Amino acid sequence: PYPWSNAQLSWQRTAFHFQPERSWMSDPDGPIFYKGWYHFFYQYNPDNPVWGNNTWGHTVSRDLIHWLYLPLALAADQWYDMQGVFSGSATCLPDGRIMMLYTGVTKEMVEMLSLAYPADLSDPLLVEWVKYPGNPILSAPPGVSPTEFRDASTGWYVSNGTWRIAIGAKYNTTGIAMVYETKDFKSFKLLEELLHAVPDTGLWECVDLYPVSTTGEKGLETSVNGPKVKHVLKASIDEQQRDYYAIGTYDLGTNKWTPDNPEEDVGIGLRYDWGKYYASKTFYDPKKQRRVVWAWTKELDSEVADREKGWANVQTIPRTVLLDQKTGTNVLLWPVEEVESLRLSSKEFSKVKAGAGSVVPLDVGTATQLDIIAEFEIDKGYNCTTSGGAAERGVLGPFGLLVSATENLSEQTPVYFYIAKNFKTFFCLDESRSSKASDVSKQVKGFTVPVLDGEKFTMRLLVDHSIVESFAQGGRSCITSRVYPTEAIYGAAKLFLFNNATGASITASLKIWEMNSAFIQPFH
Ligand SMILES: *[C@@H]1O[C@H](CO)[C@@H](O[C@@H]2O[C@H](CO)[C@@H](O[C@@H]3O[C@H](CO[C@H]4O[C@H](CO)[C@@H](O)[C@H](O)[C@@H]4O)[C@@H](O)[C@H](O[C@H]4O[C@H](CO)[C@@H](O)[C@H](O)[C@@H]4O)[C@@H]3O[C@H]3OC[C@@H](O)[C@H](O)[C@H]3O)[C@H](O)[C@H]2NC(C)=O)[C@H](O[C@@H]2O[C@@H](C)[C@@H](O)[C@@H](O)[C@@H]2O)[C@H]1NC(C)=O
Ligand SMILES: *[C@@H]1O[C@H](CO)[C@@H](O[C@@H]2O[C@H](CO)[C@@H](O[C@@H]3O[C@H](CO)[C@@H](O)[C@H](O)[C@@H]3O)[C@H](O)[C@H]2NC(C)=O)[C@H](O)[C@H]1NC(C)=O
Ligand SMILES: *[C@@H]1O[C@H](CO)[C@@H](O[C@@H]2O[C@H](CO)[C@@H](O)[C@H](O)[C@H]2NC(C)=O)[C@H](O[C@@H]2O[C@@H](C)[C@@H](O)[C@@H](O)[C@@H]2O)[C@H]1NC(C)=O
Ligand SMILES: *[C@@H]1O[C@H](CO)[C@@H](O)[C@H](O)[C@H]1NC(C)=O
Repeated sequence: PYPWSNAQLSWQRTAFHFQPERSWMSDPDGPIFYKGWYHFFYQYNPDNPVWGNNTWGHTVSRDLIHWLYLPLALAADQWYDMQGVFSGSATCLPDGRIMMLYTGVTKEMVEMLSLAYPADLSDPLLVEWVKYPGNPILSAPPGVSPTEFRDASTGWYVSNGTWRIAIGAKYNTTGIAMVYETKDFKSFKLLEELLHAVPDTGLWECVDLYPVSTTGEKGLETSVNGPKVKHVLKASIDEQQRDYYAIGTYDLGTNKWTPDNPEEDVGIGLRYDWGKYYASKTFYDPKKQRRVVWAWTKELDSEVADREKGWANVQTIPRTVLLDQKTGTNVLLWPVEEVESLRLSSKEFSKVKAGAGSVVPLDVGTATQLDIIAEFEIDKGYNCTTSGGAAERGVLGPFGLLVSATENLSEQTPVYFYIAKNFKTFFCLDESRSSKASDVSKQVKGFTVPVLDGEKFTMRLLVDHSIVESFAQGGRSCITSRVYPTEAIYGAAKLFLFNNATGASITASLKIWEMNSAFIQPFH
């Protein structure tokens, strides 16, 4: 139990990621774009920096970045949601109406579906929310447990005024996704056929079904379907606290989603992010024609420090979701372009040489608020999780960057590539020496990343105090993590380029931006 100072704890607050003024925040809830405003709702405990006397926090921004706090959107104030207003999604109807589906928990721990909608659709800010007088509207079916019946998705249109929503659950140890049909979002009929099911995954939380284009570079509206449209099916795997997705096709007639690769099905294949990243929700952004993904990153320190500091958990910068059209077998995740508006000044390091077993210092000034773009070339079974991280020297790795580092490397957070003997490229983040405090996460996170012919090794790092976001090969693989240095804070936080391979020297080019605050504040 490390004795944290006031200065160490205050440093942990992020400059440009979304978080409330104080207390606990988790799952993203019904994000929409409405009348010039980006709306974001979130799980919020008003009382303490722990999960959770669940209510829905509400915030708005013009550009998915400069957020403004609003009054609380939904409270635990009715018998059917007294134990919490759990997660949920918004469906926009063609007549301008917004239907917000959320899970309500009774004091008996029973979870039921309920409807909320704007009190006043003429208000762009959508401050006041009303609960549908006929709540609750849906309880668990026979197969599914009534204490584990949660997380309705955004609806997609079928015909004759019929919409479908997806609710994930389980049969025994089989993760499943049920589909309900509705015409008014007040009554639901359970379909006989499941959307999909995968053995040995456990409970599926926050399921998400959405179209991706196979030719365009735009996002698609959720109801879009056709011959050149693929569907991503995504579930949060509760037993793991990790998000998984797969690429396949969805048929409106059969109501079936089928994976393009069954060995990489939902829960047993790819992740959006290989670090701390959970309960991700997407929405369609009609202004820039994008699909944007939201997700929260839990604290990786002790609960004692959370209580001492007064708050817990951040949202990652929202990312775009596109199909990787170069591989055809993964998605590209990339921070929204508006994050670039935070860039202040840049410093370039052109063709820097790093020999085997070397550490090259990168003078950038302050290194706690950064956007780093780096390309790497090599001149002239492994597994990140079970590896020794940056200390495990191989012939062609590890090499890359050290962020959140002290002058003498007493604390360090490597983000690195490791090439292993066919050639597998690994992209990992090493938490093992991030902090001198023993009561934090000391894990090595990561996975393989595809590198195609001609491509350099590229990583983008978003550094923002106690959160690091990393992106390999344009976002084919991402790693989000939390760091809690005891010494590498304020002026003492430094940045290095390293190469710990035994038989390879690397050459790198970096552009490093200093990042401004997002100035997150209460709405005027
Ligand atoms: C690279 O190495 C890492 C580490 O070795 C691999 O990840 C590990 O993968 C194993 C399974 O291969 C996971 O084991 C499972 O552990 C669960 C409990 O986990 C708890 O304890 C952890 C401590 O180790 C802790 O970190 C967690 O927070 C958690 O509290 C078990 O419940 C689970 O059993 C149940 O599920 C299985 C099948 O899903 C089923 O049989 C039953 O329903 C069980 O109830 C499972 O236990 C297994 O391991 C022990 C064996 O004796 C059993 O037979 C197995 O069932 C492990 O959690 C995981 N560790 C991580 C991610 O840190 C990694 O594998 C890949 O990633 C994981 C997530 C998985 O998706 C694999 O399919 C991937 O291959 C390695 N990468 C590779 C091989 O590419
Ligand atoms: C490049 O790889 C080398 C070789 O592994 C790294 O040096 C090694 O660093 C590790 C971890 O710091 C040292 O291991 C020991 O870990 C325990 C923790 O349980 C610690 O208490 C011990 O004091 C010890 O540090 C190891 O001594 C050290 N080995 C050598 C030969 O120097 C090096 O740090 C890597 N470069 C990086 C990460 O930039
Ligand atoms: C989860 O596993 C259960 C236990 O293995 C399944 O029930 C078993 O089903 C067998 C063959 O269908 C049957 O001979 C066993 O008697 C029965 N065992 C028990 C303890 O009930 C169960 O399958 C469901 O329930 C049974 C009773 C049938 O109605 C099946 O058609 C059901 O699929 C599995 N549960 C689920 C929700 O799939
Ligand atoms: C919920 O609220 C009560 C009273 O407002 C509080 O005492 C309790 O500990 C809270 N639960 C939390 C913070 O998890």
